Amino acid sequence: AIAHLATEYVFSDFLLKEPTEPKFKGLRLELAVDKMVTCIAVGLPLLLISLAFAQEISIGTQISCFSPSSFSWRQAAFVDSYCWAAVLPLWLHKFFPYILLLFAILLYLPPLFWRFAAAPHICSDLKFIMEELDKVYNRAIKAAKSARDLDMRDGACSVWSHPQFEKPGVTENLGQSLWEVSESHFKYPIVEQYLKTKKNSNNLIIKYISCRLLTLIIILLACIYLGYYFSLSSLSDEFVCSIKSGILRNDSTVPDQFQCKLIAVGIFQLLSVINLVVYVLLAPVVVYTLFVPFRQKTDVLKVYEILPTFDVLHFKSEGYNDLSLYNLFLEENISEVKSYKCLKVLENIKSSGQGIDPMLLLTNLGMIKMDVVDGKTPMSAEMREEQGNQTAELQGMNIDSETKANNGEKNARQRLLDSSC
Amino acid sequence: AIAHLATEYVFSDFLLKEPTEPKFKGLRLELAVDKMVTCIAVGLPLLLISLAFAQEISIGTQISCFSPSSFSWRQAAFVDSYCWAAVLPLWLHKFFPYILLLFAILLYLPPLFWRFAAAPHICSDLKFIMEELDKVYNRAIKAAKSARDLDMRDGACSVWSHPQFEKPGVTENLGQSLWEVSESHFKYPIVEQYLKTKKNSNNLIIKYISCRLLTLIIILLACIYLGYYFSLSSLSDEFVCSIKSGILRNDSTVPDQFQCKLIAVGIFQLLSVINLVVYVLLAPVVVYTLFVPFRQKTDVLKVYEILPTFDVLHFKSEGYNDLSLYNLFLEENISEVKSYKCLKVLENIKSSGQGIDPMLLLTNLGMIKMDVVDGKTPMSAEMREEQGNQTAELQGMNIDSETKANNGEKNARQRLLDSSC
Amino acid sequence: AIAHLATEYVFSDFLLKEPTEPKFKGLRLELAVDKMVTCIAVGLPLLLISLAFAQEISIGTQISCFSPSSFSWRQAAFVDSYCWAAVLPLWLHKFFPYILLLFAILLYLPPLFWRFAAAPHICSDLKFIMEELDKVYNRAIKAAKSARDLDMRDGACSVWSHPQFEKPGVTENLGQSLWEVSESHFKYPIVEQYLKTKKNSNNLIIKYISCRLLTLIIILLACIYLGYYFSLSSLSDEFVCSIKSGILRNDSTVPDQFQCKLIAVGIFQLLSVINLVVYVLLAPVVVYTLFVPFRQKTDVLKVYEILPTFDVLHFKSEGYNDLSLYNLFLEENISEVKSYKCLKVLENIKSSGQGIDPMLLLTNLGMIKMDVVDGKTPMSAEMREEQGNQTAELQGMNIDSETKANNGEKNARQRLLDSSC
Amino acid sequence: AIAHLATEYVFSDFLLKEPTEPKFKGLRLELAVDKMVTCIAVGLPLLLISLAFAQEISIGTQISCFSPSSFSWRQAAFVDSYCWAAVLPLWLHKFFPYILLLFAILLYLPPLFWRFAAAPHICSDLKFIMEELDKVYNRAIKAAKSARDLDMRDGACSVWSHPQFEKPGVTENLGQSLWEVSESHFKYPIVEQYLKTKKNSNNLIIKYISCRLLTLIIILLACIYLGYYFSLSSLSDEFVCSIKSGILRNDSTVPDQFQCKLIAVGIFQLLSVINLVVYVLLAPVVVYTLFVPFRQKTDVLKVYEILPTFDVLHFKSEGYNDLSLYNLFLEENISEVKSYKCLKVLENIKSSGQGIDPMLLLTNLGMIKMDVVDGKTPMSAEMREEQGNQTAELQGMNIDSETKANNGEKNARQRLLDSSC
Repeated sequence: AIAHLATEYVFSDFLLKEPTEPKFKGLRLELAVDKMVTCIAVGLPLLLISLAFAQEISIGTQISCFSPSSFSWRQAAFVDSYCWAAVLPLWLHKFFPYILLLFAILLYLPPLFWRFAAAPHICSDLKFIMEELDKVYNRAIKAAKSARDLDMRDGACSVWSHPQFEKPGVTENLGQSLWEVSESHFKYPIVEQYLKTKKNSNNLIIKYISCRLLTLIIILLACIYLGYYFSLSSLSDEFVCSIKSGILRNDSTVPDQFQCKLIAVGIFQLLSVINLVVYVLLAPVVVYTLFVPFRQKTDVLKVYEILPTFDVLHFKSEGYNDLSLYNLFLEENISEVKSYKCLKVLENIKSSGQGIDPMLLLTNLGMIKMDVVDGKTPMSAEMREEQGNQTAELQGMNIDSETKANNGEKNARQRLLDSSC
Repeated sequence: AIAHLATEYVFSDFLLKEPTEPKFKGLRLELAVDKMVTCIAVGLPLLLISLAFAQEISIGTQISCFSPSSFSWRQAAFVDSYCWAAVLPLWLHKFFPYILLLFAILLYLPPLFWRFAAAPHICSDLKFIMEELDKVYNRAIKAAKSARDLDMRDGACSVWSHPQFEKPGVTENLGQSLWEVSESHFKYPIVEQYLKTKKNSNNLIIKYISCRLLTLIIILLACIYLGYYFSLSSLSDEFVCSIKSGILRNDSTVPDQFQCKLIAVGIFQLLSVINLVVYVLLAPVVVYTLFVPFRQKTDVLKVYEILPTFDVLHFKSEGYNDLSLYNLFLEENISEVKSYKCLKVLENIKSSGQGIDPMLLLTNLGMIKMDVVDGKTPMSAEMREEQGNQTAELQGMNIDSETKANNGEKNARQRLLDSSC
Repeated sequence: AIAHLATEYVFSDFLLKEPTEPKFKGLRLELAVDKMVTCIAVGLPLLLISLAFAQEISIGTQISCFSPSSFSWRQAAFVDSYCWAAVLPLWLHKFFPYILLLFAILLYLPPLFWRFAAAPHICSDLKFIMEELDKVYNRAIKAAKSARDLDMRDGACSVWSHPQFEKPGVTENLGQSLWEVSESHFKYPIVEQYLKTKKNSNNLIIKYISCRLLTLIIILLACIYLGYYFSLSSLSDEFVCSIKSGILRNDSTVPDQFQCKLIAVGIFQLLSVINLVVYVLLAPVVVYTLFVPFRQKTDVLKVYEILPTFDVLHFKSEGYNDLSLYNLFLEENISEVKSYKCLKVLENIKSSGQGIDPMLLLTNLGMIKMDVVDGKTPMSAEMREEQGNQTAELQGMNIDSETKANNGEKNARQRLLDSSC
Repeated sequence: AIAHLATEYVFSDFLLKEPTEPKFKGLRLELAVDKMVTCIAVGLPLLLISLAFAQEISIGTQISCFSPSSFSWRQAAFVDSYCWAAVLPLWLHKFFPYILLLFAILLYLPPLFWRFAAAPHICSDLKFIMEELDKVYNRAIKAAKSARDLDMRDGACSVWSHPQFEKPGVTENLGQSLWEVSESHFKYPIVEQYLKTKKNSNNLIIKYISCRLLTLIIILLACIYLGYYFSLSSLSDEFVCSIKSGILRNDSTVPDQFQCKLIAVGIFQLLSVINLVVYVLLAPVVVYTLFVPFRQKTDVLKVYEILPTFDVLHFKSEGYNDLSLYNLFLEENISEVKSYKCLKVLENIKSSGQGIDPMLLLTNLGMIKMDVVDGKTPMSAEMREEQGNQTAELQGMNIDSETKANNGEKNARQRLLDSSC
């Protein structure tokens, strides 16, 4: 049978889990709900019909007819073969396994079109925006670190701890008393305009909704077909058959009518119920997530809201604007970014000491001015909060490979079981 | 059966998704529409006939005949075998599965010829042009960066921020007060003549249209055959058979005529409809994209239109000129180029401040002349817009591997299901 | 059946597409036409007979005979078995599938002998000649670049742009006012004598024509056999059979003669036509390309015709001289050489300015003598045309691996489909 | 059947084509003729019998007997089974497929013994001798290059071109006026004694001839068996059978004698002819190459005959001396050595200028003494013939891997085709 072989052909497509050697390429390229819907909606029909093909062979088993005892073995076989072909439309039982394949094939194209067209475009855009996110994070603390030697009040910490300027940090260059201050006028980063660039020119969102709506209508078309077939299969499966057509029209030995019955509709009726109940439960899941302002209402960029110099999240939520789609992909792809975890702890220092009036930008100089005028001892405070927030993401920014979609193995289903007797 | 094994043999050819380790080798080598047309036009006939071969075995099932009860089991079997061979031309039903294979094989050669001949040639040409695209981008800003130390009006920014000249950028060499200006007379780049080089000598475009037109005519040849077969199968499938030829010509026990019927035309008739409706819908898609001035009317090189020094897009659109073909391949292969994303944000600064009169070439010196005469503070403005547009593409320009066309795995279809009873 | 398993065994041999990690190892080792001829001439017979073996089982299906009704089931089976063995020569129908295998096996040896013997020899020769081609290209411009500091007339460009001599190019050594001139007497390169070395000693060309002519004669031998078989199968397929030999010679119950018929010649006759029409169309393709002075009349080395110092293409075209064969391999293997693309643009500057009198050897000094006597500004013109033609091929000249002929995968055909009933 | 599964088991052994990552490991380890003989002599019997096993099943098909009509279905089946076992020796037809397997297995051991024992020993010996071949080549020119600064007559070329001594060659050390001359007394290289070391102690040649002669005698043993079987199968295949042995000896209902016939000898007779004609054609090929002084009479070391200082090929050709065997392996393994191609052009300069009196050792000083006394200009002649013959083989002399014998893939034959009906 052909039923359970596209099963493994699809099992190697939604199980990517790419072993991303580079710094960050764990790009899902589709939402989690999309994978769950596609696998269930397509795979489940293949599993059910695979059971059916295990017994719907030996066409003489599909239909049987009653014949007079005077007939021979071959004459009785002719009647069964004749009525199977020379057949309320009862031919729907004949093509029932064929139809369920057509639904599965038509339910697999919309995922394929997205993979061929909209997948490479969304891969580079997310990679570029997350590439430059850590650059802003690194420069912000480095500018604060470069401003360290300007606000010394404790001891003689203008310049000290000098066997090497950055002996734990870096073995190059040396430092001395500061004479420069950071005055910046270019406050807007690259990401600020990139958000506005994607705020118009709706060309990738249309490829998303169009693929989704094509899948939705196919589900309804399959749902009504199962209901129509279920009603038809619940009426009867027996009919009278006459083979007196041709030279046998004037035969006085062949009986006028024969009794025949299809004995495969019992299994088919059960299969239609399972598909029907699953589809009517899958439809609300698809419908509930059609709306753009669905779950994940909370903002994702609020971590960098006040970090370098500027403000973030000055925009609302809307519909057809090519936005709120990259935000969805960012949430499922923010798992591997070292800036996010580092910023995930700053907001939690809002307890006593850094409470109702937090700034969290130059907090290093907050507790180096009220101490003793005599005695520097700066080596502990001046580094324990400097390389603990920069060295983590300063490793491996050059690797770029492993973009193939799940080469994997043939470990999935293969060829059914029974081959004997 | 042989039906559903070229299915996996072709499934490993249009699913490349090469894991390109090098800087940029994600070369599709064919358009997205070509892959969709080839897979549907070739794969779908194989899927349909694979269902058919699951039951068209045991030749006694293919045809049946009515015989007198006085015949034995072997004598009745002789009649069925005789009329199956000794057969309106009714032999078209016998060779119907054979013909559909011939269409699939003939529909696979034009893709194969393009792969063997025109694939390696188009691989190097696109790689070379995109290799030199980033070189022009890097030198343009570097020349602007090298011209930084000439237009200082703020403070004493002629030379400053000197623990190291390019401590974030590069640890080599040092800088001082500028005395050289960039005077260029060789304005034409290499890409300018390469476009004109491909503007004539039409030798790769002919290999594209010739392969496409061969596929188109085969589709029409298959379309008319299905219509002719559908009309024939709708007339009748029964005939009279006589075996009295030879020593049996003067036999007084064998009846003169027998009634026979082919019982496989019912399934075959349904299969012809599915192929017919799909092909008549696939034909407009192929025809609509035959014209060279199809979709993607907008220019792709307009991003570099005024970037280094010159102007781009001084040419119109035409037909047989070996042009407008590399442009199509560039659009599907511009996904992985760091110059494109960097230039994709310059045009969006057209708001207030950089509006009706934009230049976007030396905008760094626009806002360093009206500030205070006293106080340099140049470290912020002089670097935050320099390594943010150059370091991105300065990583990994040496790797070159992974040009194999989808080694992949055997995860596709394999050997059907049923083997018992 | 054995028909459709050498199909995958050969599918892994002509689909190399080696993922050449090294600088250039994309060596085809055979012409494109050779692959197309071998795959079609060998594969197509296997595909056709694979259909035939799907039904030519159960030897009682191969032949059938008419027996008296008084015979039992076993007695009737004896007659069919007897006449199948105890058989115009009608045994050609028995061995028809066997013969077509013999043609396929004999049509596969000539490719195998070339692979074992002439493949490694041609691999190193093409690799060596293309290795030294870029060396001549690099030294030519470098000599021109080394001669830059001798012909200065503009400004004071004798020596300038000196924070580092080759800061974009190379971080080593320094330059000053030139005092040496390039006087060369050894004008002949290594490639000049290598062409003459291969101009005699015809030992690899004989291994090419001998393999080709063996394939050609086998095609004609198969072509006549199909025509002879087609005529034989069009006469009759019925004969009389007598089993009265031995102790049954004096048996009064066994009828003297029986009527038998072979019912597999109908499918075999169709298969012979398909092979015949394909072979008579493949023969002109092979014949048309037998001549050495076939397509690719234009020279390939005309790009380097005047580049370093000398002239190229001082030779005509001839036959048995071991030449004009490496030229064919060079054309299909000139795809990956950085010297070719670089030289492909020089000839197109033949427009106004560099028209009827082009030299294109030291054109850098053409436009540095008529400018202003005061003001050097040499940094733009002296480098923008120097590293743009040398750095491209100065990367990765050490890698050498991936010479295996298509390890690939088992993604091709495997084991047919039907296994039940 | 077991016939066509050692076919793929052997297809992965003679198709090595190792992807040798190291500098040179493309070691064939066996001659080309040995691979062709082994594959044809062993593979071809497996292909032929694989056709035979597609129909020699259902033992009732192997033999058939005529029985009285009064017998039942089971009684008639007993007669066929009895005479098949209770059987001119006619049992040779029963064991014919078994025997052809025994020939194939016995024809595969001699290749296996050579692989296990004599393969690793011959791998290191050829690797070592070719490792030291390039060392002699490199030192010869380097000594000539080191002697360059001693024979200057043109200009003031005693020392010149000194921004760096070997700026294109190597960035280390510097050169000046020469004061040392190359006086050598140790003229014998390591390879000179290694040739004499292998000139005696015949221990690897015996493992070669012994394996070859075992294969030769097996071919003759198979050849006579086919001729004996062909004569036997051409006499008759029918015999009388009596089952009256035991309690049936005094049975008055069982007929005394039965007529039986083997119907598989027709296919077997054809198979014997194909094996016979192939073997009698393969025997002269093996015999013609038994002689040690066969083809490849010309010397291979004549390229280095006068290169460094000494003379080569002072020895004749003989038989059992453990020599003339490494020479055969050298010819098939001289494909990948950079010294060979470099020396392949020196002998072709024998035209005018370097004709009847060639030396080709210090030809660099031939054309630097008759030029002008004033003006050095040495930079062109002193390097263009120095790094063009040394840098080629100065890359990658450390890699050592990929010695496995064709890991490959399962792309070969697998499991036959037909599984239904």
